[PDB]
Amino acid sequence: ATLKDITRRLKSIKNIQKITKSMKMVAAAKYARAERDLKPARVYGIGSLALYEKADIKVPEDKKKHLIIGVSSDRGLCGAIHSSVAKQIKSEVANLTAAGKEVKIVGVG
Amino acid sequence: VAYWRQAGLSYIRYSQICAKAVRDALKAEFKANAEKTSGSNVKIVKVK
Amino acid sequence: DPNIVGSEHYDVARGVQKILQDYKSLQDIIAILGMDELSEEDKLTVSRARKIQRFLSQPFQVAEVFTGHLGKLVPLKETIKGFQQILAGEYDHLPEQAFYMVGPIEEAVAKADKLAEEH
Amino acid sequence: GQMSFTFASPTQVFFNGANVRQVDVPTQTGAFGILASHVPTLQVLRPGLVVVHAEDGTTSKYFVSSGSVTVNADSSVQLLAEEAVTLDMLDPGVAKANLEKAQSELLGAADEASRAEIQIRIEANEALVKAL
Amino acid sequence: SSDTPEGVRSGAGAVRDAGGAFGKKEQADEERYFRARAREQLAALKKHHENEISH
Amino acid sequence: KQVAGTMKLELAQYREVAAFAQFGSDLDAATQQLLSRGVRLTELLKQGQYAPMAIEEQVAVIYAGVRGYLDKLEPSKITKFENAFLSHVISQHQALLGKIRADGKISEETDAKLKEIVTNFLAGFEA
Repeated sequence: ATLKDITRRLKSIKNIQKITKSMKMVAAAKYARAERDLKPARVYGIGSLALYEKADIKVPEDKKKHLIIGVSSDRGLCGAIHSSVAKQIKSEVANLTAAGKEVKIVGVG
Repeated sequence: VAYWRQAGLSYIRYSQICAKAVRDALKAEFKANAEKTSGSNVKIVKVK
Repeated sequence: DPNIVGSEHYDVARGVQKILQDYKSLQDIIAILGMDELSEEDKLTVSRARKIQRFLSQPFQVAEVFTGHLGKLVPLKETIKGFQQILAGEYDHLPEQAFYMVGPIEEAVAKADKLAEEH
Repeated sequence: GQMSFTFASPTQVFFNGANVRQVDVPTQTGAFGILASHVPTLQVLRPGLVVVHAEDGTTSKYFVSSGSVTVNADSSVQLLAEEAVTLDMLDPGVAKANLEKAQSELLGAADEASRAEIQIRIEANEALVKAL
Repeated sequence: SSDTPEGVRSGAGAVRDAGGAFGKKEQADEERYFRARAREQLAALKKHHENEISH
Repeated sequence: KQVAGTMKLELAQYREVAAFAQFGSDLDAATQQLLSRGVRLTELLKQGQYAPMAIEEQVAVIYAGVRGYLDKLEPSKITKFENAFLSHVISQHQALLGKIRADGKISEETDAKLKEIVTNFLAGFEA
């Protein structure tokens, strides 16, 4: 804890304070567009859900094969988005592969 | 059943072409809306 | 000074120093965003700047007992010509390990062929 | 009567959730009018127009690239569309030369998959030239 | 204490000047990128050299 | 005093948005403007060693940047345009670089005459 060591450490976190405050202003605009586009495509997934209300279809007893699909981005620094999906996926293939069905997953991203 | 059947093609292959065949027929004022779709973003890498 | 060393020596050495100070403003972004978040222009900067940084290194003759390499002695007319081309883009298609510890720029393509033959 | 005419696209939502009278559906096995207690059928679409009929003076004109119907058990038809394009943004001059182009390339197909595909291309290009 | 010339400020490229655990997280991140472009480029060399002779 | 009161203010607004410029294209058109105008005025203020300028000549160069007659150009073409704008106005307009060195203040009869020099040079430059 000398005078040089305190300065170079303090100078570093003054850089990291700028970069993350710019990076919030970049991602404040990307969310502000990606809030706009979703409400048109909200009524697109209205139609495919409305198919299953009037005709109530279920997976009856057992299948020979199966799929699991999980979406994400390729980018990090988002908190708990990617591990809120992978840990959901391992919570079902353990629940499956005991009723005998074969599972094969595909991960987009 | 039609001629695309018994030939090796499907409906998603049918939908990619008659989208582009419409989207290339536009005037040269709304060309960027054909670039609004731009399906050539996702890539494919195989395990083997 | 553009009146003693000439106005070609001067325009080169004020673009080597300008691309190395452009590097350090990107190194604070890489430490948070990572390398595969940058745009395609800023990726071109880091690759040339690491090519220039490795090309500034040179094996001295008195490092023939320390490193085991062989020594160089580059003339001035080749020094200006070699650095002029890395800034232009005429060696954008090589690996960085060619440029480490060579002399003239013609030895830095005779290494990128030996690396590709022994692959 | 009591029919929520849903119709949209991924870009911009068209006539949505509104009580509209009669819809034209361009479909392989022809076009069929939707008349107020129409029998539920999940058929997908071919290229063509949708001329949709309302009480607001006169009908509108659109153009669906490749759509799908899901008319349900009650009086609720939902129409979808990848490209529900408007007609007036189309250029006739480049559009004609495509039709003679692909028929000139019919016998350059040494396989059997693409030979159906050029038959798809002229059918999509014949779909617009009767329309325009 | 930054809105004054008397109050101290920072330079450009000081994160890797300290030597912490962000200066290491960045010195290694650059080698995990520019080692794998070094064999996309390396593989293409045999073909590129041939191509020069061709044209 | 007349031109630097618009210049010192606008090179001060560039300093607050000077962090956004490194990784930015998804910003507002106003913030993308301050990154534009502020980097032309920085290119004007470059100056070679042992070349002092007369005062009313600097009022010519700074009048081009801060008024709007440099936004449609490329930033490595700013430090060429200034040198080509000066040699045209020394020789072919020497009578108007002594009407500021005597009067002192830019009247409107000179504020309307430099508009017909910069725009009638910005056309026949890019060649």
